[PDB]
Amino acid sequence: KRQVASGRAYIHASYNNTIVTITDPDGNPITWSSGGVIGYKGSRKGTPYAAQLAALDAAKKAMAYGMQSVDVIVRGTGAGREQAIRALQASGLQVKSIVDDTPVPHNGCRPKKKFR
Amino acid sequence: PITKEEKQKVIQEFARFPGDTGSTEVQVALLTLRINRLSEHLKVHKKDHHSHRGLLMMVGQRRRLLRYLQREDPERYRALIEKLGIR
Amino acid sequence: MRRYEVNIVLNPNLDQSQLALEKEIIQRALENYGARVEKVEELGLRRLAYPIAKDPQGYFLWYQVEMPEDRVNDLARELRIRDNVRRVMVVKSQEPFLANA
Amino acid sequence: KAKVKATLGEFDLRDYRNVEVLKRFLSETGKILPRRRTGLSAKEQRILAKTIKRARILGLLPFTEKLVRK
RNA sequence: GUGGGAGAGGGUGGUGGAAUUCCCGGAGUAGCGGUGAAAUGCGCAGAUACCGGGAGGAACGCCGAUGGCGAAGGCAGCCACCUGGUCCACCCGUGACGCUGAGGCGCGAAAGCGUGGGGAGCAAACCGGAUUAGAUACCCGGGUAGUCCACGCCCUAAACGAUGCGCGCUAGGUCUCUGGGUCUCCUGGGGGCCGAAGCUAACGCGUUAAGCGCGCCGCCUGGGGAGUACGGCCGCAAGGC
Ligand SMILES: [Mg+2]
Ligand SMILES: [Mg+2]
Ligand SMILES: [Mg+2]
Ligand SMILES: [Mg+2]
Ligand SMILES: [Mg+2]
Ligand SMILES: [Mg+2]
Ligand SMILES: [Mg+2]
Ligand SMILES: [Mg+2]
Ligand SMILES: [Mg+2]
Ligand SMILES: [Mg+2]
Ligand SMILES: [Mg+2]
Ligand SMILES: [Mg+2]
Ligand SMILES: [Mg+2]
Ligand SMILES: [Mg+2]
Ligand SMILES: [Mg+2]
Ligand SMILES: [Mg+2]
Ligand SMILES: [Mg+2]
Ligand SMILES: [Mg+2]
Ligand SMILES: [Mg+2]
Ligand SMILES: [Mg+2]
Ligand SMILES: [Mg+2]
Ligand SMILES: [Mg+2]
Ligand SMILES: [Mg+2]
Ligand SMILES: [Mg+2]
Ligand SMILES: [Mg+2]
Ligand SMILES: [Mg+2]
Ligand SMILES: [Mg+2]
Ligand SMILES: [Mg+2]
Ligand SMILES: [Mg+2]
Ligand SMILES: [Mg+2]
Ligand SMILES: [Mg+2]
Ligand SMILES: [Mg+2]
Ligand SMILES: [Mg+2]
Ligand SMILES: [Mg+2]
Ligand SMILES: [Mg+2]
Ligand SMILES: [Mg+2]
Ligand SMILES: [Mg+2]
Ligand SMILES: [Mg+2]
Ligand SMILES: [Mg+2]
Ligand SMILES: [Mg+2]
Ligand SMILES: [Mg+2]
Ligand SMILES: [Mg+2]
Ligand SMILES: [Mg+2]
Ligand SMILES: [Mg+2]
Repeated sequence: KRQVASGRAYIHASYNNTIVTITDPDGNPITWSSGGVIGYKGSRKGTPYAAQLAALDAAKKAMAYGMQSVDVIVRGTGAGREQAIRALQASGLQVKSIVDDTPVPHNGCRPKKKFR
Repeated sequence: PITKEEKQKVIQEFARFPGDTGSTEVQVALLTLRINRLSEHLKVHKKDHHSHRGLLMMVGQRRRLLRYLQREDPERYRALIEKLGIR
Repeated sequence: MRRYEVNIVLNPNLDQSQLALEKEIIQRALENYGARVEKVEELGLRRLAYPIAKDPQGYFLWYQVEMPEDRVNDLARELRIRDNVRRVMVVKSQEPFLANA
Repeated sequence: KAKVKATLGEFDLRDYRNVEVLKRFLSETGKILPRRRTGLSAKEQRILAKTIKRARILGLLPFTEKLVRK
């Protein structure tokens, strides 16, 4: 229903949860997945395993659209963001490249008390 | 700022003999120039306090030289006062 | 009058008439603000490091000038008024500090 | 891997318009390199910073870049 | 005086990028968020994640230091202007013009007050959620004053080096910032660490004295009662001395 076959895979991973989004080369989404997308509910969504399964889900749903190769963009520091990488590699999607994009402020905003 | 020619013309003006740079007359004069400028810059920039401390200090220095000069040679004092427009 | 360097970055998509017009209006700016010109280095198209006004590139001019003190700020203002001038940076001149010498 | 200063000619540390040189004081990311890497001195480094920043304003140099691999 | 410096010292104006929030558009479903685990909360009126565009406020990553400047409070993107202090070299000028300083006057973090603005994030009070003997509390979701700007008050603090200012004298070693020099190094000014003599109840201090001395100012005189009461002065008030 699209026929992309090469594109971008964003892995957004926080300590609480890991979410994956697969998109077309100009950035528009195709599919997505996350800890909650598969079974898990609570803290269980932050485990490396959930990341694995979410990466894998996203890749299955991608290879339905016809996705072959993908450039990876990683954002955040969280349990098994590297597991989402490792999963997303052996998924069968050939990975073109990997980049760590984690956004960082030049010190704009006061953070929450738990962050100081 | 106070450029070199500006400053020189003042030293020329107030020097006792040629070549005199550091006499009491010239110190007071130079000081006075600095003070005036500073006061102009504190007429606006009313919130620049640190500069103002600087002013208090210069003002004080001047008063010291004046008190001295007046102590030693009252004539030169009245002269300097009249010329500068102080007190 | 002190020594300054005026850096002007403007939009790369200009043709002849346009470029010459912005440039001549800049000339007029400096003439009006009492800024004598010494050196002029026009480097033109360069690929910027980050997009400026959604443009991937920029067109560069570098003037060296001597102009009065209080007039610099206002000069910069009347430079930036131009819609096609993307960035202006006016910088007090400095002697060439070297290194590894 | 030795210092940046170590391999370079005599170069204006004050020239914000020269990218071919200043680029070498930035990491993979946009970041200005620590003294340990730059091989500069206190005063030197201190000048290089200002110079770089001026350049970045002019868009000749990155405020930040994106890390490859990792 | 002349000639050189280094610097987040101060004031004014302008400008730059990252990020957060919100608004607009696309693409895209079933959740996101959050915790020890959870729930409140937000999501089918399409959220979260992703791309483009806009608006706004606040704060300046790397550089950055065990660094620098300031009398102190304190000062950190970049640019210009206005301005304070200070270090060095030359040995040029004046000729004791010095030190200190009760009172006075000025400055003085944060919070707080008044009148206007501004308001993104944070967040006293407050409203909710789970913990769980119990919630006024530590954890979670919201959230007002406030935080920001102008002007005018307030005058406190672990305002700390818990060490008043100035001058002279008394081993060195080492790291460092910043000048000068004939730049194995020496010489001057800062910042640190070890240590001579000495000091100290001890801990420690030791050319950045807590050593040896002189000058001047401030202050102390067992605990509790009490920084309370009374009085006075200041303040719009809080409250301060
Ligand atoms: Mg979770
Ligand atoms: Mg494969
Ligand atoms: Mg909140
Ligand atoms: Mg001088
Ligand atoms: Mg400053
Ligand atoms: Mg400023
Ligand atoms: Mg949308
Ligand atoms: Mg639900
Ligand atoms: Mg609901
Ligand atoms: Mg945006
Ligand atoms: Mg708004
Ligand atoms: Mg740091
Ligand atoms: Mg320090
Ligand atoms: Mg302090
Ligand atoms: Mg100055
Ligand atoms: Mg002599
Ligand atoms: Mg004589
Ligand atoms: Mg008394
Ligand atoms: Mg007093
Ligand atoms: Mg106050
Ligand atoms: Mg306040
Ligand atoms: Mg109140
Ligand atoms: Mg108020
Ligand atoms: Mg108000
Ligand atoms: Mg409870
Ligand atoms: Mg809260
Ligand atoms: Mg302290
Ligand atoms: Mg004493
Ligand atoms: Mg030492
Ligand atoms: Mg030295
Ligand atoms: Mg040297
Ligand atoms: Mg020393
Ligand atoms: Mg010791
Ligand atoms: Mg002993
Ligand atoms: Mg003793
Ligand atoms: Mg002993
Ligand atoms: Mg001992
Ligand atoms: Mg002493
Ligand atoms: Mg003692
Ligand atoms: Mg008693
Ligand atoms: Mg009290
Ligand atoms: Mg009373
Ligand atoms: Mg009254
Ligand atoms: Mg009280």
